[PDB]
Amino acid sequence: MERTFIMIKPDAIKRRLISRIIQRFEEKGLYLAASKCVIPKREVLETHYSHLSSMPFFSEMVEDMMSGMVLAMVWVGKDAVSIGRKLIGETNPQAASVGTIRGDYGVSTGKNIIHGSDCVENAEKEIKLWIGDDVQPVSFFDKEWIY
Amino acid sequence: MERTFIMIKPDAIKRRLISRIIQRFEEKGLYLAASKCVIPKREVLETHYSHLSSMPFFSEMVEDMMSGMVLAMVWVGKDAVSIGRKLIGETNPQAASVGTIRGDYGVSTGKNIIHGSDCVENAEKEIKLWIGDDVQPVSFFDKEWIY
Repeated sequence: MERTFIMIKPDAIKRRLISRIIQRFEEKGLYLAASKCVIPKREVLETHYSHLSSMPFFSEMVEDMMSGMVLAMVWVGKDAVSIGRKLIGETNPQAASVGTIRGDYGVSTGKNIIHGSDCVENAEKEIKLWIGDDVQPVSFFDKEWIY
Repeated sequence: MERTFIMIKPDAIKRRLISRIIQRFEEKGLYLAASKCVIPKREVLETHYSHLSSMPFFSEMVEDMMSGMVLAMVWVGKDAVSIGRKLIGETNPQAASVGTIRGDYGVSTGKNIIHGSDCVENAEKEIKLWIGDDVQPVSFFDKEWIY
């Protein structure tokens, strides 16, 4: 099925939001397929956010993502990308709906808790960038109860 | 600080217990240092359970442990091995105290949710077997409030 790249940002790790974030994805029915703790490298962040290279404060946005360990994941399932974006909420947590990850826990645009892919093309690039080309297939153990 | 190896067994993944399990460790104050999604290989399992190789249930245990993805983790902190053991509870879920992972979620000894290292010696052996030689130092971000 479709897959998406979900990364818990360094400050959300430090706020101990890991279980609360994973609950949203796991209760929605998506399948965890990969997981990795990483201290992000500057070069990898610049590639991840290459579409942002022209924007004001690009350097600061990269620096913020370098301040500590992230939890990088792949979640799989029907409409995974759109589903993840909806669970996460608007870029700016003030605009995100209550009940979303950013709406419930987030305060600023720079520390907005989590990254999720915005489209299938970017998900594939991000997965290969952060995780690798050999993410192994997982069993859709309860597919019949969800679809 | 001390490290322990914590692995969510495949049936617990299928029961969607990931967030509830991580919650116990995260709220207790231990630090996540490594995370990997793995479909276990036979030779790995045969090494890990080498002390059980004469038992009549051995092949079944290996098959069950190969029946899906496991989530393998390292958690770090003062007394992390003993702390993880207590959070998890006794091997037989019917002997485990209510409030433990096994006591709250587990019914049978075979499908007892999770594995955690029994001592520091085994934790080190287990991390090297399942994760690798190079787990990076973790930032103890809220150490002064806990330890």
